Amino acid sequence: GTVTDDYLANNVDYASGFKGPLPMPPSKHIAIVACMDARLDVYRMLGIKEGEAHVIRNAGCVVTDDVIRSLAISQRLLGTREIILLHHTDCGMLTFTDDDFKRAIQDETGIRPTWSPESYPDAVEDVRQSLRRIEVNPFVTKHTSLRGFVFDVATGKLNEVTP
Amino acid sequence: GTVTDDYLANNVDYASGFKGPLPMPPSKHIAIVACMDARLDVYRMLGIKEGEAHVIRNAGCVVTDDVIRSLAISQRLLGTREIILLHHTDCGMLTFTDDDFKRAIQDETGIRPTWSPESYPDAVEDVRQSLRRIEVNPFVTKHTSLRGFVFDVATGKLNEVTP
Ligand SMILES: [Cl-]
Ligand SMILES: [Mg+2]
Ligand SMILES: [Mg+2]
Ligand SMILES: [Zn+2]
Ligand SMILES: [Zn+2]
Repeated sequence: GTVTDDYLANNVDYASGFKGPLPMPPSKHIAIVACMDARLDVYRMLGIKEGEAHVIRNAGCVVTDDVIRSLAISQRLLGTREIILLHHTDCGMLTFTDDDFKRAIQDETGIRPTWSPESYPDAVEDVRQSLRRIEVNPFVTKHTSLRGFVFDVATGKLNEVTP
Repeated sequence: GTVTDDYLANNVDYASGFKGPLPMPPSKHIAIVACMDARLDVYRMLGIKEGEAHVIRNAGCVVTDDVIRSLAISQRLLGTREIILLHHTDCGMLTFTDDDFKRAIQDETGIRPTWSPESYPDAVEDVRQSLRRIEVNPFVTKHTSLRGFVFDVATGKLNEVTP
């Protein structure tokens, strides 16, 4: 028995009380960019219901090109117009540097990844940096609201960052 | 006000009942790669609790280099050893093609994106292609289980896909 097996069993119960289908476009025309961190239940954190919001998550809530791609699709094809960025306290990206992470992988595998690990030293600062990445990008321009926050993993509160 | 405003007010209530902080490493040592699709509440779909699992989401649940990066970090730094891949029915990626998407963006903005939109015609087949991407990648090699599923947006049920 794996965790996957357990989660599939959970899904049978989820399915038993499921109502659907809902429409594809987010009913609230909003996209959340968040971290993959195990301590972030994005839906409960923001009181989101099914069908309302796109949720995009990766290591460190980094505005990579994959995030730009997902946001471009979200706005242009599926009509979203708000963006929430969520970093958080005690994030894994503050605990290593890119050069160290790459060197370690190179030692084990013989090669260095071409991608940047995208670590950063300070979360508040990187929210500003991430907001700027979105502002400067010519493909994510349909939003009427772009706001960035740091989630406190000890209190559950969101604290806004000024760009 | 905006939806962001409403969602922030929702967080006040969330924060009132919060219990933390929890440890950084996923307590169930698992990573989920899923779609940003608004109809997918991944936590509830799999009966996930706070602190258990990394959840990564983009447009179309595509295994891009950002997903590879996030899995590499998840495994190497934070000890996850299982992967669940999660496509779904009525996916937005089935509704367009890459070339036409980029053509539209270029007509409107004067610029063509560097990134591939990464659309695909067949969700089940792309699960297989996604599993294959992970299996051949030299930077994500630690998992003891890698499984892919198609979430039915009409029933809430997961259907496993086999290579
Ligand atoms: Cl989520
Ligand atoms: Mg912009
Ligand atoms: Mg591999
Ligand atoms: Zn994090
Ligand atoms: Zn989708």
